[PDB]
Amino acid sequence: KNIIIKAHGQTNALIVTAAPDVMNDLERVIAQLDIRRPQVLVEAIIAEVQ
Amino acid sequence: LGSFNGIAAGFYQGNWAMLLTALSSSTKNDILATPSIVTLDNMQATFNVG
Repeated sequence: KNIIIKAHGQTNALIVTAAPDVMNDLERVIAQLDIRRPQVLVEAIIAEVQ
Repeated sequence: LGSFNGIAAGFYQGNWAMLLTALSSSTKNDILATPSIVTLDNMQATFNVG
């Protein structure tokens, strides 16, 4: 019928009670959607004279 | 005079006069703040003093 995705939030895990045959189209996409992310350090400087 | 700070030296020889004026002032300030806490992952804890 449809794909019903439910997310827990209290263990930070999600379910998939949807098609029992093409779930592979979900494992691939979540695997491409869970990835460590790099972070950047920003510093700015200003100066003047009067 | 109620507010003055520093030194000044009185001199008089006949018609003239002169007043020297100087002072040095400095100020230093420090702080430090180390709070610590425990909680579970998903639920937020908050903390404050003051």
